[PDB]
Amino acid sequence: HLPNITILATGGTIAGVENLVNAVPQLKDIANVKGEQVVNIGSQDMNDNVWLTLAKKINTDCDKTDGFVITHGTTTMEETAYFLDLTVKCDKPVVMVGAMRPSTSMSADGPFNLYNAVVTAADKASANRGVLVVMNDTVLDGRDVTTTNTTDVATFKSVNYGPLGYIHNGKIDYQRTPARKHTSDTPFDVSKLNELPKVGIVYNYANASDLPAKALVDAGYDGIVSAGVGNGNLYKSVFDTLATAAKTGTAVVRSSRVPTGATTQDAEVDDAKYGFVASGTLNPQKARVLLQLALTQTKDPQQIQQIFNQY
Amino acid sequence: HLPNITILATGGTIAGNYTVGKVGVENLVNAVPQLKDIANVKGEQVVNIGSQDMNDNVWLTLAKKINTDCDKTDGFVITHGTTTMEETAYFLDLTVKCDKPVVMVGAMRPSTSMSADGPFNLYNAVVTAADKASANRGVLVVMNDTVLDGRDVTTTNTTDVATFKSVNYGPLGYIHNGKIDYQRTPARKHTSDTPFDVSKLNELPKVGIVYNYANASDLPAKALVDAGYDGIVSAGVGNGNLYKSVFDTLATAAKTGTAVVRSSRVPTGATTQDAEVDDAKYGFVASGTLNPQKARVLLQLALTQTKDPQQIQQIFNQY
Amino acid sequence: HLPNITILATGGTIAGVENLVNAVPQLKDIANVKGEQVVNIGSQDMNDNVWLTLAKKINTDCDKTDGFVITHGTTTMEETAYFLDLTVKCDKPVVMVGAMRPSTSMSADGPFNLYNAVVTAADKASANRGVLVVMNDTVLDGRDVTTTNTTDVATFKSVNYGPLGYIHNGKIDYQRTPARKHTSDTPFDVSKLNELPKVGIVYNYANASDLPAKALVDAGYDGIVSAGVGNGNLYKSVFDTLATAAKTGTAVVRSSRVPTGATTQDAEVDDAKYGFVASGTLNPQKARVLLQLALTQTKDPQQIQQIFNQY
Amino acid sequence: HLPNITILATGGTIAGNYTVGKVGVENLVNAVPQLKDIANVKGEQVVNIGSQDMNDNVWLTLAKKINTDCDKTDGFVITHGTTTMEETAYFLDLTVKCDKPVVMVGAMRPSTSMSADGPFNLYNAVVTAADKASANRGVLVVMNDTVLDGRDVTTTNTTDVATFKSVNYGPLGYIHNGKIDYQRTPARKHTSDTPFDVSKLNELPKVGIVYNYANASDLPAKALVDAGYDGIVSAGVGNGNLYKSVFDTLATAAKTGTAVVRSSRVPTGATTQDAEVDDAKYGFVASGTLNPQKARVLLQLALTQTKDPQQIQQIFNQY
Repeated sequence: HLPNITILATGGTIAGVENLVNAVPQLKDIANVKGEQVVNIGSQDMNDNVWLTLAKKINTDCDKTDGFVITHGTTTMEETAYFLDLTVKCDKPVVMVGAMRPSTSMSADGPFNLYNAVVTAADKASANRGVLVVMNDTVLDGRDVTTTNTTDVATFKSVNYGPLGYIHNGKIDYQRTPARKHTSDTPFDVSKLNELPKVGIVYNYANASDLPAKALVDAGYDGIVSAGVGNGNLYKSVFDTLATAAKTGTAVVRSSRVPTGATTQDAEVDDAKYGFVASGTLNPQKARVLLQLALTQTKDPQQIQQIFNQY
Repeated sequence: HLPNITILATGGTIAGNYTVGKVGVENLVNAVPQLKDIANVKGEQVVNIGSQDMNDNVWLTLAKKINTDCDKTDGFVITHGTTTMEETAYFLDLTVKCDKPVVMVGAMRPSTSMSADGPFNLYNAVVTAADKASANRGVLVVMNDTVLDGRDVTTTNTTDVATFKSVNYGPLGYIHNGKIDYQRTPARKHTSDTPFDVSKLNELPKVGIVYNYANASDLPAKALVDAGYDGIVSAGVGNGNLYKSVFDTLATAAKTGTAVVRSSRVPTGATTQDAEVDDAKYGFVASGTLNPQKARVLLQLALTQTKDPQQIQQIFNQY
Repeated sequence: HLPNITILATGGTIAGVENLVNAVPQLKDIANVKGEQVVNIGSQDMNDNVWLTLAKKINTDCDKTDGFVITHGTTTMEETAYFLDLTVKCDKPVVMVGAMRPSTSMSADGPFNLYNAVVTAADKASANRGVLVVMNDTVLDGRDVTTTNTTDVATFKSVNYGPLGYIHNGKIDYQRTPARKHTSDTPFDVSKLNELPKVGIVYNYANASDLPAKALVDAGYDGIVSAGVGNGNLYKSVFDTLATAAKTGTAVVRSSRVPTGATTQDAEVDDAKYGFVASGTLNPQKARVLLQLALTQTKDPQQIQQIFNQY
Repeated sequence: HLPNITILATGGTIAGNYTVGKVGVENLVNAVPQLKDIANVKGEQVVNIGSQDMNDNVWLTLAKKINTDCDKTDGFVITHGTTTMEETAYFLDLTVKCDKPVVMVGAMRPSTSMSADGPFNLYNAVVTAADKASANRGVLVVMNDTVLDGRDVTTTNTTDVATFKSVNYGPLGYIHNGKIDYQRTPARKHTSDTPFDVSKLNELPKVGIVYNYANASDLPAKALVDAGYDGIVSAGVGNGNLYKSVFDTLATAAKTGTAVVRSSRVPTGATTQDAEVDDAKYGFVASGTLNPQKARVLLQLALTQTKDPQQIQQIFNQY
């Protein structure tokens, strides 16, 4: 008997969604595959609406299948994978997958990527590891996974703590598992939410303008993430505006433009004095995901920093 | 006789039996006696700010200083914080007309901490500035025993002493026992080969940076447009793509004469011309391998020469 | 009250062994530190004798202390760390540490490395993770840890599955733990052994000579590890000699000269037909360590391959 | 008109509506029709062996072939297995006298497998060989959309399609939409700049490779010495250090005229001269950034010109 695997498509086909078993016939060797098109967007236009639709669809469909494969554009797959990692309560494998080359282009990466994603979704050993991304023969956790290169087929890496397992000949040797709390160990429950808190991201650099930061504060954003320089440091005029945000009802999280390493609490900036949160290893777009969800439960920066310290 | 090397300091000491004085750079030199073995060192404290508050006016003061003092010394080392070094290095790479080595240096640990990186990093920067073979390679960054070109160099890790790398095209050479095996030189045009001359400039064109992500707000890109910014750099997703509403604001801006450069939040690889975005229809410029903060430096300088998007693209193709 | 930490020195001082608390006085803030010089060799001369002396000394001294820090030259620290990972039955932190710069050289890395190693040995959270290496603000597992660069202070990486935790301001955020069985979950017991099986390593390349391989076979080695090309492939004349070794009493393990990735069982070479074992992610010098210990229990290649599949 | 490019095949097809013939390289070309868009392609099957059984005689046949046929074509692509490509590429880098592009290519997946890398890799190798800007950069490796110099290129991962990298000095350029932005060229002397001429050679000097590790046996290094090998490369620990008993055998050998090169099992960085080992006392040569298999290629060729350890070191300093 082979596992039942639901492929949820968010966009264009990566090898329509009901044809994938004929476009990649090897799938019939490993699974009984059923396809649903949940939405159809370019990944560069991903949004909160699509996030909620997916977490609700997986949590509702958990009983109907043995595992999920989500097909998704590469540009924001790291964002969607972490949102799902925190909001999904289904304990069955959820595996995200995309393609750095078009399906019609030479040596297209989609077919094998889809095959390997199905392998991962079918593997008993894949349960209880949080939401996964499978790209380039590798199983990565939805928390640390990011894109490292604009075009490379091998772009997706877990740049801080590394991959969970490598896939060879339809087999996974898992050697690691994310200790950070995920899926049904989080208190984030989006079953009844139809919007998320307003969180924007502002960039730091030499002679940075406070205008982006002031635009979000004047819009009344619930949250702002700073893509800091070095260990989450802030250009003076940005630092001034955020200091104002934090004492007037905008949660402020210090992340980093630097691609690897933690932004560490009270090391470069007096977080306690300013009412700021340090993102740790969460890059600015991941720290947005968790800020949004922290803001569904609390606006107390000491409670948001504890959230940033276990999820 | 030993070469004459100037240290130009922009902030704190990265290193440090001697009396501490009021001048940071004078304590620095006493903190690293072995410098006497390789150079006649002279320090000047140009400014004293944290690198997280680096700005246009420090960039103008340094380029002008290096250009003015070129005949006075055999080389320059600049002590600089790590957070924005990659931006200042590229600025100086495009605007220095001196063909003597200009080497930037910093440290990821405090000078007081255990196993402070600053003292050795400074020694290796002076080694580099003293090497006749360092000349005509552009402005350089020397960190963790490695020579990095100012164009491609970036910080990869928030705390690692080894964070500085040329993430696309790799290092120029490695330093062992005070000697450099140079195997590489940047092909993009730099220093006396660029048309950018900052010698009479008081100020630089205004260029802001917007981030793209899921559900991105247009409000940062609108704020820059309403302030009438000369240029905006987009930190795009994947190969420079933009969120729909950010796209919409920047498409309108380009139409009314804002210069728009697509860069990427992705830490390696080119944002390539007309690939994910018809740059020709919109009047956008692709940044190449330049990261958002690096593309800002080139866009500011491009805008001193031209406001035409097609000439700006050819600039982003040559420098 | 502060933890009791035993520093075992194998060689020259990295900041004599009883002075380290005065050379790095910050240690008195985190631990009560006692030093023993177990042996004094250059790490390039490391050997089986020194291995057994250490595992016996730690297993015997486990009751007398809260944790161990071993000071060791960088050239073979990856070898000693895995030997100890497999042979130590003490459940208290054992942390290996060295220095890529001399203690007397400018910006010497030893002091902080020693401090951070003591931090790791003192951390409750460090128990039960196997034998650790702490280099360059990073906690790495003794299985995957290797040197990547001849001179860099940041050389030590876990190149396949990544680090366990990063150390900031005397604090570890552990986010990973090796799933491979270690310490008291292995059957390797060296308490009564005074030598180990004879295992040598032979290199593959274009026009490789069979002479190295034939020298080990004629010496009657218990084991040979091949540093294969690509996915553990063998130059014809090497392949011929090893095929002969395996059917006449020499266990043969296929590793790789390639610095990352597994040598995978029966993918490039018919392991079952030749009586060979595939090393997986174990590089040639690590696969030697585990072959030596597998050979203390069995000479059946199917039993050695199962050993290579869980340790 | 399109450039004329020769494919020289050494084994299996890396790619593959057509009739399959007995000649691998003829099936290869039919398997990648889009080649017609960029080149007039002509294939020759030079040899047919697995790359794990690469040898001196294939290296001699290829260099001689490229050198002989240089006037007949605009460029060369060599199809080669991945396991030893890095060795053949460097051999050809030192012995090709043709200054037209020579591009090596392979594939990490089977041509039959899903998402086979071979077809696109071959297209990108032909693109590279067809680019006038590829010339005078040495023998090249093109894999996963990247141009790598034959000196520094190596395989980093047993299975990854992205395994090939220039791990010390980085890539020469990246390929996007059939176009290469070259930002780098190898400074070490290659091709028509080396003194190695293989045109009359029937065979190469015998050079073996010994591994170092804890408790290393001397028996491999003794076997090579007793066979009277012209040279031995040591895969040292850290910065080329040797286990005591391996040291002992190689010290004795060097004394009786065996050439001894210290390389390292460590996958990046230089093995540096008189640093961890007094090379002057022992008559040893430091390999630099060359890995053991790369140092063997240069040592074999060094030994066609000289057996003096000091001249061999200067060769390891220049090529």
